[PDB]
Amino acid sequence: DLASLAIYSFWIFLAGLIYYLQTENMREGYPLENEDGTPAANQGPFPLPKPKTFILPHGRGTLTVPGPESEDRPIALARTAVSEGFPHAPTGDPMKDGVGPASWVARRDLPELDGHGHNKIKPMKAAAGFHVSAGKNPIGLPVRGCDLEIAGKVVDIWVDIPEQMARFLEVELKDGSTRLLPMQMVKVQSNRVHVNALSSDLFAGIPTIKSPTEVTLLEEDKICGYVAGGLMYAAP
Amino acid sequence: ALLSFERKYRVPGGTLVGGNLFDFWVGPFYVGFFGVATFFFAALGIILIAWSAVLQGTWNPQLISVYPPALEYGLGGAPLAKGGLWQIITICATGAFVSWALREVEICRKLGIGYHIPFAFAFAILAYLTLVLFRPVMMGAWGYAFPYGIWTHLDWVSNTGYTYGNFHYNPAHMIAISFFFTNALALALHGALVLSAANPEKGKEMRTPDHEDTFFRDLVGYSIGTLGIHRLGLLLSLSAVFFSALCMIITGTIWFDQWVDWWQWWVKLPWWANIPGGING
Amino acid sequence: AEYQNIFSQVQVRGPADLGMLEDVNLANRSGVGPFSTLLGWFGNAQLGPIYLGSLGVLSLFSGLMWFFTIGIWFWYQAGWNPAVFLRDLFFFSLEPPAPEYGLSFAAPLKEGGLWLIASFFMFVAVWSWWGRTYLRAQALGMGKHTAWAFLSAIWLWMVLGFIRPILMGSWSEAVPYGIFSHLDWTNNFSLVHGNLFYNPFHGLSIAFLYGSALLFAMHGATILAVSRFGGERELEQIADRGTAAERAALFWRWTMGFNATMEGIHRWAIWMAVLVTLTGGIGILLSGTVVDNWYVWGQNHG
Ligand code: BCL
Ligand code: BCL
Ligand code: BCL
Ligand code: BCL
Ligand SMILES: CC[C@H]1c2cc3[nH]c4c(c3C)C(=O)[C@H](C(=O)OC)c4c3nc(cc4[nH]c(cc(n2)[C@@H]1C)c(C(C)=O)c4C)[C@@H](C)[C@@H]3CCC(=O)OC/C=C(\C)CCC[C@H](C)CCC[C@H](C)CCCC(C)C
Ligand SMILES: CC[C@H]1c2cc3[nH]c4c(c3C)C(=O)[C@H](C(=O)OC)c4c3nc(cc4[nH]c(cc(n2)[C@@H]1C)c(C(C)=O)c4C)[C@@H](C)[C@@H]3CCC(=O)OC/C=C(\C)CCC[C@H](C)CCC[C@H](C)CCCC(C)C
Ligand SMILES: COC(C)(C)C/C=C/C(C)=C/C=C/C(C)=C/C=C/C(C)=C\C=C\C=C(C)\C=C\C=C(/C)CC/C=C(\C)CCC=C(C)C
Ligand SMILES: [Fe+3]
Repeated sequence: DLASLAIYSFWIFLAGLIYYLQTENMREGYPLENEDGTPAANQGPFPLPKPKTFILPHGRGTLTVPGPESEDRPIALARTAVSEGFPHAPTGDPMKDGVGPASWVARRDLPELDGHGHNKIKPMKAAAGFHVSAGKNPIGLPVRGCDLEIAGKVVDIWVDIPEQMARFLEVELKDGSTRLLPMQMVKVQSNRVHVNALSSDLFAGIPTIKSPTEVTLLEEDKICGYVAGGLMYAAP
Repeated sequence: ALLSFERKYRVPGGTLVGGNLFDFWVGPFYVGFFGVATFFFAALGIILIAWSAVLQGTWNPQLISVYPPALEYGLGGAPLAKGGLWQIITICATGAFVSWALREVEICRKLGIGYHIPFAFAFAILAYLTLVLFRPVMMGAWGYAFPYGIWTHLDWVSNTGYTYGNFHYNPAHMIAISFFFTNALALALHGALVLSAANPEKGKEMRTPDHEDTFFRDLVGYSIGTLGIHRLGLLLSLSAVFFSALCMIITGTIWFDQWVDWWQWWVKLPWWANIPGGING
Repeated sequence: AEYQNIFSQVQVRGPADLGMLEDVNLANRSGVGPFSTLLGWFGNAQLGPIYLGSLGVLSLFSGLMWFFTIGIWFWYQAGWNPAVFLRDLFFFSLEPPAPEYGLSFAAPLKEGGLWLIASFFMFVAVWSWWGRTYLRAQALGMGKHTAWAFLSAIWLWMVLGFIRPILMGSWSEAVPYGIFSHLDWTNNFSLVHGNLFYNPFHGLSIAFLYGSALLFAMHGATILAVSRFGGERELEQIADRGTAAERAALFWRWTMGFNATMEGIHRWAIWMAVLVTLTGGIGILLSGTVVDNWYVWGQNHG
């Protein structure tokens, strides 16, 4: 009968769909490797999918996945066991080197652009029309670290133009230079900004940006990675 | 056994218990102390369901079913052959769920991310405990809990619901269905949006989040935003389950009559409680 | 306490955004609406503009007519008594024509005619809106994903009040317009077909409904878990993978030994949701036409 036919046909379909879904999710990170960087023996039941290409806007070129997977950077880590499956220890300074929770990716060293081709993120002092419309304005507040010591003061807010969002807080340090702090990692209070992931002595170590009126995807990743990493390594 | 970009993340640290005794992986799985605990509870619990299969006299997955103690046992312990096995398994079930949650917290501390995931999971655990623990204790017997069986647990849903007429009238049930119905709509949209922008018409350049916001404004006059839609999704979900737990914590305790009758408070409001004509006059 | 990012700590506002242009007929866009500080704590504060145009106005008009038509009937029944109308708002109901009338448009108003009228409007209201979500994507040059997903919802809707009633032979098998009213219809439908829990498509639909809640709970929590590395900027993370996509994928791989990609998870998402009404529509279409009692059917598959 139809009912019995329809329900079997459905399971066949569902089997094909899960096959399509799983392979689509293999466009990044594959093939699997051994802890030494070499291709693993067992790659699993599903095969890599036929490559697809994205045409990036604003003349940024194209992208094709799956494709050549390379960290394009040195990983300061070493084995702690003679067998597979154990922790890899930081050979130097985890914060400085950028491994573990403080890891970053080698994203393009260009800024994200909006629909018209203009930098997506900009400090407010350079964003025409933008202002703080609700909540406590942080500009001018002193910044405290997880060690309860003051590390600086906020001098500006970096905002997302097309999505009208505060993404970064620009902070001035004791030596007169600035740094960026992820909006999502700070706690704005009545008379101060609290940064629990970093202690006063680690703010200078935050990676800096080259241009003073724009951040690149690569710089954002280094900045964010570094600050999140403080949650584990800054405990001391 | 590793994703191309995985090694840099596999560092020591983040564990809540045992220091580094269980700080290692098995294939793609992270272990941890709680990794071992959930294995303990799960095997034990599985074994017990197998011993329940023998006593019942069947190996058919569609027939096997572990029942809770009969009401005559109240909240006390009962013989394995009749409710004991169910009580023990529920402890193992509970032990495996919580352990899984805490294992997530550890994976969380190692990766340096937020705790949103284990937090969201805890709401499902709360729903489970409401049906096999909180409600039963408030009613006075393990007998009100649900059985563990593919079809026998559906019967329970059907018989429990009908014990109060049409369960559709449970007011917290109505709210809860709204969040479930809405969460799905929101998921279909979010998914379709992100995909129509990343996979535009053949030959065209990859659209931007601006096109995503423009598309929705043109359509319904408002866009919640890339960050807003993820906050919304988390919320609709946890809300659907929070009200589910609620519609049931109040059924059999503070209200035990027909749910449809509960609606008379509204119609009996003095002002119109007697005016003629209509449906209730 | 560390910031969780459910509500913004600070709102920032700039000039109203008139959105992208592409091939959109700018002559059809209204003007920016006001800015909502209330909404801005959770997401975008900008209301409007909106794009109307032919199809847009046809639906909105057709839609209100379906709405008013019903409301006329509610008042009739409430005897034009405002207090009554309110007391029994959830109880009123516009029922379809009786079995006798079959599938003709001859039944009298007070016997099913108004229903047929109200339906006709809702039928125009919905289909024109569908064309609207297709056209609005075309103008901007985006994929038609939203339109196709929405079709799946129309499917179940179409099956409940149009396709099944026809195949059955009378507008009688359709659903009534009323709050409590359509709840009873639903409960009934189940009883008359020997318990829907025995319908396999019903149980599948539920799996996907529960699955949709699990997934969005999973997906949303994750993006907020890695929003500290710019994770919500999903489109650019697809074109140029960052730590957000890596930690997001590794969290789940370490948890359940398998994972998704920034683009992939959205394919899981659109399908988990879409299948709810896809599987549902089928289960309902076969009820009463091919299978009379699902219990009996579950005994002998045929
Ligand atoms: C799937 C099987 C059944 C069915 C079973 C159920 C069940 C079971 C329940 C509902 C419920 C609802 N159903 Mg139904 N429903 C069916 C088909 C439909 C169709 C249709 C075109 O086929 C429609 C429009 C609806 C619509 C609705 C909503 C009125 C209500 C859910 C809220 C929600 O989240 O909506 C999703 C939509 C949005 C988020 C957008 C629009 C929001 C609307 C306008 C809000 C209306 C609020 C209402 C007027 C409250 C006033 C309160 C005052 C104090 C008086 N159903 C089919 C036939 N429906 C729930 C309920 O509470 O009912 C009373 C409920 O428990
Ligand atoms: C005929 C019977 C009644 C009825 C009786 C009931 C009853 C009785 C109950 C519900 C409940 C619910 N009903 Mg009802 N319901 C009816 C009709 C409807 C209709 C409709 C359109 O007609 C709808 C949409 C709903 C919708 C709903 C949901 C809102 C809600 C269940 C979701 C939930 O709580 O999840 C919560 C999630 C969980 C419980 C799962 C938790 C998962 C756990 C923690 C992990 C498990 C892991 C697993 C073992 C691991 C496997 C590992 C392997 C390696 C794979 N009902 C009819 C009228 N309904 C339930 C509720 O509110 O419950 C609180 C409930 O008890
Ligand atoms: C929420 C209110 C009721 C209830 C009402 C219903 C109703 C109504 C229906 C189901 C259905 C299902 N329910 Mg239930 N169910 C309840 C509580 C539970 C609990 C629990 C630990 O409390 C579990 C594990 C389940 C599990 C299940 C699935 C077997 C099946 C749904 C598939 C699905 O996609 O689910 C969502 C989850 C996913 C998509 C994730 C994948 C996980 C899979 C499904 C887990 C399978 C576990 C396996 C059966 C247990 C193995 C144990 C061994 C020891 C390893 N239910 C409560 C008591 N359930 C449906 C069905 O078709 O039943 C025959 C159905 O129609
Ligand atoms: C006592 C009654 C029976 C029962 C009878 C039925 C019946 C009968 C049906 C379902 C259906 C469903 N049931 Mg049930 N169900 C029962 C118990 C349960 C339980 C439980 C835990 O006990 C659960 C989880 C469910 C779950 C479900 C869903 C999976 C499914 C509906 C999907 C959906 O999203 O519809 C909601 C989505 C729609 C209706 C889509 C259409 C929407 C249209 C296009 C939009 C119109 C918009 C309007 C014009 C706009 C207004 C907007 C303005 C801005 C205001 N049922 C009991 C046992 N169930 C449905 C199904 O598909 O079954 C196979 C169905 O017909
Ligand atoms: C906001 C609540 C929503 C939600 C969220 C949610 N679920 C989650 C998470 C989150 C955030 C996870 O992180 C976790 C996960 O890792 O997912 C991949 C999970 C998860 N949600 C799951 C299931 C699930 N979630 C459901 C629902 C929901 N999950 C809600 C809609 C449902 C429904 C609707 O029924 C189910 C079945 C699991 C697949 C997974 C957690 C897996 C886990 O904890 O595994 C270790 C535990 C075992 C191996 C336990 C075995 C225990 C016993 C020995 C045997 C079984 C006893 C049980 C009582 C039998 C029941 C039989 C039935 C037939 C009645
Ligand atoms: C997988 C299937 C799921 C799904 C998907 C889905 N729904 C969708 C889409 C998708 C993919 C859309 O693209 C479409 C949409 O555009 O959403 C924003 C939509 C949509 N899903 C909707 C509803 C809906 N979806 C539901 C369900 C589901 N949708 C499933 C869970 C349900 C349930 C649970 O029953 C409902 C009620 C609509 C809101 C919307 C399509 C809008 C439409 O068809 O409109 C016709 C227009 C009218 C009826 C206009 C009049 C409305 C009222 C009578 C008046 C009040 C409001 C008005 C704005 C007031 C004006 C006042 C003046 C003074 C200004
Ligand atoms: C305050 O007073 C005013 C005047 C402002 C208005 C008040 C209005 C009110 C209070 C309205 C209340 C209405 C409500 C609560 C409506 C609820 C509807 C519900 C809950 C469910 C709807 C179910 C309907 C579905 C299943 C309908 C599907 C219909 C179709 C698939 C179309 C059917 C098509 C037909 C009959 C043929 C049309 C002709 C063609 C083109 C083939
Ligand atoms: Fe997303």
